[PDB]
Amino acid sequence: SHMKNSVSVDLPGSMKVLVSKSSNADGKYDLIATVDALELSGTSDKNNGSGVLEGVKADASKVKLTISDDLGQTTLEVFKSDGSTLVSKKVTSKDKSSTEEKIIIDGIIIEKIITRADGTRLEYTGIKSDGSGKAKEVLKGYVLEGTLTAEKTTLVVKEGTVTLSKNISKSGEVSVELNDTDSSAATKKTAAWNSGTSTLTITVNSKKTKDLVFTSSNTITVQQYDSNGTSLEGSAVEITKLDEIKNALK
Repeated sequence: SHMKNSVSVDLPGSMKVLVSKSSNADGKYDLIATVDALELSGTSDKNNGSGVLEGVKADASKVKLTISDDLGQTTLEVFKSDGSTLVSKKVTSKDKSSTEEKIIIDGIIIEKIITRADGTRLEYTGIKSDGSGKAKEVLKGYVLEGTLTAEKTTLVVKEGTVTLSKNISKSGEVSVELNDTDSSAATKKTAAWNSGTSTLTITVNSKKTKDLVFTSSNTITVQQYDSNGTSLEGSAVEITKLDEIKNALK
């Protein structure tokens, strides 16, 4: 889009809007944006890019973009040609820590993508009316997979008899658990999670064997204990692939 005597205003996600530099005789600002090759326009009593823009598709469907007063959220709605029956709604919200994109069909959030400031992502797909769905965490070097419920996200790595589960609460808090079906005292893995240090300490045969640290950078490091299980030795090593998580679980 183009507008004479205008300013381009960045919006959450891929979008931008143009706002007039000055208001008209009635004090209203003009707004224009292109979304998916369709030009939308509107007017607003705000000077910053916020307000409502509309357009009409060739097939007669109405498109409406609503930009929140603080420019932190957009809602992109497609309606039937009546202009009021929803077909789809996409809400994108941005702040300093993340951008979240939600797709809502029939009042149900069916997809949610969170892109963190560091570029890693949580991708929730196939979400059902009960809040359950598929989850993927796209990290630096590898992807964890699992499931979503209305309670929490659980990403899972399985290695033989061992299952490592990384849970993410609704507030974004990470906790990790481990279960091993092995019933032998000499070889069964057990673990203790310390929420205060974001560290999972694995024990085998009554000795601590390694710490897995789940860092603020959304990475995992592994470090071994000495052969007595007393103190950490060597250096913590960043995990770069799923096979390295699994190696730690053998």
